[PDB]
Amino acid sequence: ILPDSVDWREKGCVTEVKYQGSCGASWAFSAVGALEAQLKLKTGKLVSLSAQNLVDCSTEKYGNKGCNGGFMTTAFQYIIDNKGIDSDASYPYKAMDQKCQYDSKYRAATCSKYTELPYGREDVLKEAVANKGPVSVGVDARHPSFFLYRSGVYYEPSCTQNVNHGVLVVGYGDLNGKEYWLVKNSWGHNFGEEGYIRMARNKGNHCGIASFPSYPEILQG
Ligand SMILES: CC(=O)N1CCc2c(c(-c3ccc(C(F)(F)F)c(SCC(=O)N4CCCC4)c3)nn2C[C@H](O)CN2CCC(C(C)(C)O)CC2)C1
Repeated sequence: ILPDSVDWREKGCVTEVKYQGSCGASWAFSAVGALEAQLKLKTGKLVSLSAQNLVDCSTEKYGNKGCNGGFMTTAFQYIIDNKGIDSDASYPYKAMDQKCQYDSKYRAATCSKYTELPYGREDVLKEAVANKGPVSVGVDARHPSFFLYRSGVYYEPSCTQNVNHGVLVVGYGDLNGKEYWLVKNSWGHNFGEEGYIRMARNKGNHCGIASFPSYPEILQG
Protein backbone atom coordinates (compact mmCIF):
# COMPACT_ATOMS: atom_id res chain seq x y z
CA ILE A 1 0.00 0.00 0.00
CA LEU A 2 0.93 3.67 -0.57
CA PRO A 3 0.86 6.32 2.18
CA ASP A 4 -2.48 8.08 2.52
CA SER A 5 -0.83 11.48 2.27
CA VAL A 6 2.44 12.82 0.92
CA ASP A 7 3.80 16.35 0.86
CA TRP A 8 7.29 16.67 -0.61
CA ARG A 9 7.61 20.17 0.90
CA GLU A 10 7.97 18.43 4.27
CA LYS A 11 11.06 16.65 2.91
CA GLY A 12 12.75 19.94 1.89
CA CYS A 13 12.40 19.00 -1.79
CA VAL A 14 10.33 21.99 -3.04
CA THR A 15 11.67 25.49 -3.71
CA GLU A 16 9.74 28.73 -3.21
CA VAL A 17 6.66 29.40 -5.33
CA LYS A 18 7.70 31.49 -8.35
CA TYR A 19 5.83 34.21 -10.27
CA GLN A 20 5.60 33.76 -14.03
CA GLY A 21 3.99 37.10 -14.73
CA SER A 22 2.86 37.86 -18.27
CA CYS A 23 5.14 35.17 -19.80
CA GLY A 24 3.39 31.87 -20.42
CA ALA A 25 6.30 29.89 -18.97
CA SER A 26 4.37 27.61 -16.59
CA TRP A 27 5.73 24.61 -18.53
CA ALA A 28 9.22 25.82 -17.63
CA PHE A 29 8.44 26.26 -13.94
CA SER A 30 6.75 22.86 -13.87
CA ALA A 31 9.84 21.25 -15.44
CA VAL A 32 12.48 22.82 -13.18
CA GLY A 33 10.27 22.19 -10.15
CA ALA A 34 10.22 18.44 -10.80
CA LEU A 35 14.00 18.43 -11.39
CA GLU A 36 14.71 20.52 -8.27
CA ALA A 37 13.31 17.69 -6.15
CA GLN A 38 15.43 14.97 -7.78
CA LEU A 39 18.48 17.20 -7.26
CA LYS A 40 17.72 17.65 -3.56
CA LEU A 41 17.25 13.91 -3.12
CA LYS A 42 20.59 13.16 -4.80
CA THR A 43 22.76 15.98 -3.47
CA GLY A 44 21.09 17.18 -0.25
CA LYS A 45 21.01 20.73 -1.65
CA LEU A 46 17.82 22.59 -2.49
CA VAL A 47 18.51 25.00 -5.33
CA SER A 48 16.05 26.65 -7.68
CA LEU A 49 16.78 25.75 -11.29
CA SER A 50 16.61 28.26 -14.14
CA ALA A 51 13.21 28.45 -15.78
CA GLN A 52 14.63 31.26 -17.94
CA ASN A 53 17.29 28.84 -19.23
CA LEU A 54 14.44 26.71 -20.59
CA VAL A 55 12.42 29.63 -21.98
CA ASP A 56 15.47 31.00 -23.85
CA CYS A 57 17.16 27.74 -24.90
CA SER A 58 14.58 24.92 -25.04
CA THR A 59 12.95 26.33 -28.15
CA GLU A 60 12.02 25.33 -31.69
CA LYS A 61 13.86 21.99 -31.77
CA TYR A 62 11.85 20.96 -28.68
CA GLY A 63 8.49 22.21 -29.95
CA ASN A 64 8.53 24.96 -27.32
CA LYS A 65 7.58 28.59 -27.83
CA GLY A 66 9.17 30.45 -24.89
CA CYS A 67 6.60 32.81 -23.36
CA ASN A 68 3.91 31.40 -25.68
CA GLY A 69 3.97 27.91 -24.16
CA GLY A 70 5.77 24.61 -24.18
CA PHE A 71 6.11 21.08 -22.85
CA MET A 72 7.70 19.74 -19.69
CA THR A 73 8.80 16.52 -21.42
CA THR A 74 10.80 18.27 -24.13
CA ALA A 75 12.10 20.68 -21.51
CA PHE A 76 13.61 17.59 -19.84
CA GLN A 77 14.94 16.36 -23.20
CA TYR A 78 16.68 19.71 -23.66
CA ILE A 79 18.39 19.32 -20.28
CA ILE A 80 19.48 15.80 -21.33
CA ASP A 81 20.80 17.01 -24.70
CA ASN A 82 22.40 20.12 -23.17
CA LYS A 83 24.09 18.08 -20.42
CA GLY A 84 22.95 20.61 -17.84
CA ILE A 85 20.73 23.47 -16.70
CA ASP A 86 21.93 26.57 -14.85
CA SER A 87 20.88 27.56 -11.36
CA ASP A 88 18.09 30.12 -11.14
CA ALA A 89 20.47 32.42 -9.23
CA SER A 90 22.96 32.47 -12.11
CA TYR A 91 20.25 32.74 -14.79
CA PRO A 92 17.24 34.36 -13.12
CA TYR A 93 13.72 34.74 -14.46
CA LYS A 94 12.82 37.85 -16.46
CA ALA A 95 9.33 36.88 -17.72
CA MET A 96 10.27 37.51 -21.34
CA ASP A 97 11.91 35.76 -24.27
CA GLN A 98 15.67 36.30 -24.45
CA LYS A 99 18.72 34.95 -26.22
CA CYS A 100 20.01 31.67 -24.83
CA GLN A 101 22.66 32.47 -22.21
CA TYR A 102 23.35 28.95 -20.94
CA ASP A 103 26.81 28.67 -19.34
CA SER A 104 28.32 25.38 -18.25
CA LYS A 105 30.13 27.36 -15.50
CA TYR A 106 26.84 27.68 -13.61
CA ARG A 107 25.37 24.23 -14.18
CA ALA A 108 23.40 23.25 -11.11
CA ALA A 109 21.73 20.06 -12.38
CA THR A 110 21.68 17.45 -15.13
CA CYS A 111 18.94 15.14 -16.28
CA SER A 112 19.51 11.45 -17.05
CA LYS A 113 16.04 10.49 -18.30
CA TYR A 114 12.35 11.25 -17.96
CA THR A 115 9.23 9.12 -17.80
CA GLU A 116 5.74 9.86 -19.13
CA LEU A 117 2.77 8.42 -17.31
CA PRO A 118 -0.35 6.99 -19.06
CA TYR A 119 -3.19 9.42 -19.81
CA GLY A 120 -5.81 9.85 -17.09
CA ARG A 121 -4.42 7.26 -14.65
CA GLU A 122 -4.71 8.87 -11.24
CA ASP A 123 -3.66 5.59 -9.62
CA VAL A 124 -0.40 5.59 -11.59
CA LEU A 125 0.04 9.29 -10.84
CA LYS A 126 -0.41 8.65 -7.11
CA GLU A 127 2.18 5.84 -7.13
CA ALA A 128 4.72 8.01 -8.94
CA VAL A 129 4.23 10.94 -6.53
CA ALA A 130 4.66 8.59 -3.54
CA ASN A 131 7.57 6.54 -4.95
CA LYS A 132 9.40 8.97 -7.25
CA GLY A 133 8.81 12.59 -6.18
CA PRO A 134 6.92 15.64 -7.46
CA VAL A 135 5.44 15.03 -10.93
CA SER A 136 5.10 17.61 -13.71
CA VAL A 137 1.52 17.76 -15.01
CA GLY A 138 -0.70 19.93 -17.15
CA VAL A 139 -4.11 21.14 -16.02
CA ASP A 140 -7.05 22.91 -17.61
CA ALA A 141 -6.78 26.35 -15.97
CA ARG A 142 -9.08 28.20 -18.40
CA HIS A 143 -11.69 28.98 -15.75
CA PRO A 144 -12.34 32.11 -13.65
CA SER A 145 -12.73 29.83 -10.64
CA PHE A 146 -9.10 28.77 -11.10
CA PHE A 147 -7.77 32.37 -11.09
CA LEU A 148 -10.13 33.15 -8.21
CA TYR A 149 -9.29 30.09 -6.07
CA ARG A 150 -8.39 30.95 -2.46
CA SER A 151 -8.67 27.77 -0.33
CA GLY A 152 -10.11 24.28 -0.14
CA VAL A 153 -10.39 21.40 -2.57
CA TYR A 154 -10.85 22.97 -6.00
CA TYR A 155 -13.62 21.38 -8.09
CA GLU A 156 -14.84 23.09 -11.28
CA PRO A 157 -17.86 21.43 -12.96
CA SER A 158 -16.96 22.81 -16.40
CA CYS A 159 -13.33 21.70 -16.18
CA THR A 160 -12.04 19.57 -19.07
CA GLN A 161 -9.31 16.98 -19.47
CA ASN A 162 -7.50 19.08 -22.11
CA VAL A 163 -4.49 20.74 -20.47
CA ASN A 164 -3.14 24.25 -21.03
CA HIS A 165 -1.21 25.22 -17.87
CA GLY A 166 1.80 23.42 -16.44
CA VAL A 167 1.96 22.87 -12.67
CA LEU A 168 3.75 20.55 -10.23
CA VAL A 169 2.06 17.84 -8.16
CA VAL A 170 4.08 17.84 -4.92
CA GLY A 171 1.74 15.52 -3.02
CA TYR A 172 -1.76 14.33 -2.27
CA GLY A 173 -4.09 13.66 0.60
CA ASP A 174 -7.62 14.11 1.82
CA LEU A 175 -9.56 16.56 3.94
CA ASN A 176 -12.48 14.77 5.62
CA GLY A 177 -12.60 12.26 2.80
CA LYS A 178 -12.36 14.85 0.01
CA GLU A 179 -9.32 13.58 -1.86
CA TYR A 180 -6.98 16.10 -3.47
CA TRP A 181 -3.73 16.63 -5.31
CA LEU A 182 -1.34 19.13 -3.71
CA VAL A 183 -0.35 21.38 -6.63
CA LYS A 184 2.46 23.96 -6.76
CA ASN A 185 1.53 26.84 -9.08
CA SER A 186 3.74 29.58 -10.54
CA TRP A 187 1.53 32.61 -9.91
CA GLY A 188 3.40 33.76 -6.79
CA HIS A 189 2.53 33.50 -3.11
CA ASN A 190 -0.72 35.45 -3.23
CA PHE A 191 -2.54 32.84 -5.32
CA GLY A 192 -4.52 30.20 -3.46
CA GLU A 193 -2.97 28.69 -0.35
CA GLU A 194 0.45 30.40 -0.34
CA GLY A 195 0.85 29.67 -4.04
CA TYR A 196 -0.57 26.13 -3.89
CA ILE A 197 -3.93 24.74 -4.99
CA ARG A 198 -5.47 21.48 -3.78
CA MET A 199 -7.29 19.95 -6.74
CA ALA A 200 -10.00 17.28 -6.68
CA ARG A 201 -8.46 13.78 -6.85
CA ASN A 202 -10.09 10.54 -8.07
CA LYS A 203 -12.87 12.62 -9.64
CA GLY A 204 -12.59 11.45 -13.24
CA ASN A 205 -9.22 13.03 -14.12
CA HIS A 206 -10.53 16.40 -12.98
CA CYS A 207 -9.09 19.34 -14.98
CA GLY A 208 -6.90 16.84 -16.80
CA ILE A 209 -4.45 16.64 -13.90
CA ALA A 210 -3.37 13.14 -14.96
CA SER A 211 -3.69 13.70 -18.72
CA PHE A 212 0.03 14.40 -19.33
CA PRO A 213 2.26 13.68 -16.31
CA SER A 214 6.02 13.25 -16.42
CA TYR A 215 9.01 13.37 -14.07
CA PRO A 216 12.80 13.50 -14.61
CA GLU A 217 15.60 11.60 -12.89
CA ILE A 218 19.25 12.22 -12.05
CA LEU A 219 21.04 8.88 -11.77
CA GLN A 220 24.27 8.15 -9.91
CA GLY A 221 26.08 7.23 -13.14
C1 LIG B 1 -5.20 16.79 -25.60
C2 LIG B 1 -4.23 17.71 -24.90
O1 LIG B 1 -4.51 18.25 -23.84
N1 LIG B 1 -3.02 17.92 -25.50
C3 LIG B 1 -2.66 17.28 -26.78
C4 LIG B 1 -1.40 16.44 -26.68
C5 LIG B 1 -0.48 16.99 -25.64
C6 LIG B 1 -0.74 18.05 -24.85
C7 LIG B 1 0.42 18.20 -24.04
C8 LIG B 1 0.68 19.20 -22.99
C9 LIG B 1 1.16 18.85 -21.74
C10 LIG B 1 1.39 19.82 -20.78
C11 LIG B 1 1.14 21.16 -21.04
C12 LIG B 1 1.39 22.19 -19.97
F1 LIG B 1 2.31 23.06 -20.29
F2 LIG B 1 0.29 22.90 -19.68
F3 LIG B 1 1.78 21.66 -18.86
C13 LIG B 1 0.65 21.51 -22.32
S1 LIG B 1 0.30 23.18 -22.76
C14 LIG B 1 1.18 23.31 -24.34
C15 LIG B 1 1.00 24.68 -24.96
O2 LIG B 1 0.31 25.52 -24.39
N2 LIG B 1 1.62 24.93 -26.14
C16 LIG B 1 2.45 23.98 -26.88
C17 LIG B 1 3.37 24.91 -27.77
C18 LIG B 1 2.87 26.35 -27.53
C19 LIG B 1 1.52 26.22 -26.83
C20 LIG B 1 0.42 20.53 -23.28
N3 LIG B 1 1.34 17.28 -24.33
N4 LIG B 1 0.76 16.54 -25.32
C21 LIG B 1 1.51 15.47 -25.89
C22 LIG B 1 2.58 16.07 -26.79
O3 LIG B 1 1.98 16.40 -28.06
C23 LIG B 1 3.79 15.18 -26.91
N5 LIG B 1 4.88 15.72 -27.74
C24 LIG B 1 4.82 15.23 -29.12
C25 LIG B 1 6.17 15.32 -29.78
C26 LIG B 1 6.82 16.69 -29.56
C27 LIG B 1 7.61 17.20 -30.80
C28 LIG B 1 8.75 16.27 -31.16
C29 LIG B 1 6.70 17.39 -32.00
O4 LIG B 1 8.17 18.50 -30.50
C30 LIG B 1 5.76 17.68 -29.04
C31 LIG B 1 5.06 17.18 -27.74
C32 LIG B 1 -2.01 18.79 -24.92
